[PDB]
Amino acid sequence: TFGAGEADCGLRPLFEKKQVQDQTEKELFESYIEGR
Amino acid sequence: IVEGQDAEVGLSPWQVMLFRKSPQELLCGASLISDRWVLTAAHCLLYPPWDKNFTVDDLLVRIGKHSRTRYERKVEKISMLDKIYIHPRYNWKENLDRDIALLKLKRPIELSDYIHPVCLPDKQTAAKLLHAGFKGRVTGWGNRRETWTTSVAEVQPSVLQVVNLPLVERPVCKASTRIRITDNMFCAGYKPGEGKRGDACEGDSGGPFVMKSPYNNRWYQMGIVSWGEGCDRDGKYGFYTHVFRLKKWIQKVIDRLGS
Ligand SMILES: Cc1ccc(S(=O)(=O)N[C@@H](Cc2ccc(C(=N)N)cc2)C(=O)N2CCCCC2)cc1
Repeated sequence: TFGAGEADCGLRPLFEKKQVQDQTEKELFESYIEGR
Repeated sequence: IVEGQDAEVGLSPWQVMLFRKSPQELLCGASLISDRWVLTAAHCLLYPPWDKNFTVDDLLVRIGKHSRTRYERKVEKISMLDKIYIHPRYNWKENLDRDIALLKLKRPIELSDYIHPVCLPDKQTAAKLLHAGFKGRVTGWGNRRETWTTSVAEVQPSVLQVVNLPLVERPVCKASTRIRITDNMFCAGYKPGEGKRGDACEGDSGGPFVMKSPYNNRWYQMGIVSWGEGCDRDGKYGFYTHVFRLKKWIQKVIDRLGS
């Protein structure tokens, strides 16, 4: 466990590592540019 | 998950599942933050009013599922717990403040495509990313609607659910609930006009609320699904443990000491 990041952490194999966004991920990325 | 859609295989690879040794039920979500430790809501273990007090030899844990129901031999790993860590300042008899527990596993667990840790938030990630209107993600396997029960209910999924939910400003959180909200909690959910709905619910407690940084493309756990007055009631918000406000304690137990 560490703060900040395990190098490997929170980077999902089937998506992050595989150059692929999941299906409901741009909903989040949208909620940021509409926020600030 | 109220207003869930089925998960893609592999979407929350940190998602662990809590289970009673005998007879066999799902009790709470939880998350794998190391090969060694599972994070969850303290109420998964000690809620006195309801005879919840779980001994270490009463629970085992499941990592890497997709099905709620059928033992997926190829992918799934079953560990028993070596030790439990509920907080000494977990206030159950008032408002569940500091509803956070930890679970040390007896095996270290072996990561797969399908079994993998989330990141714990640091200062720059909490400060940046925890604002009102940024949505984060809730997963688990529990009810798609509120229930009492009969011989069972009806409203349990096949597959891990997702919903994505806005974090709600504090005034509107404070104001939603009769109940004393601390600086250790936050609420998520859609406000009344807002077109979309969705919530955690009985079965989803313990599970992770995660947020993905556009800085480094990774996930951080910011809440733990702590509580709610019902499952997705208009006017009412979903309550969550500010993991980071409690990063103090998380590392207390993991390093044994060290502030
Ligand atoms: C102080 C409090 C507030 C609400 C409830 S509850 O019975 O309405 N709702 C349940 C079930 C639940 C859990 C999570 C949620 C959620 N995060 N949306 C909603 C409902 C609850 O909060 N818990 C967790 C605590 C143990 C009892 C079960 C009970 C206690």
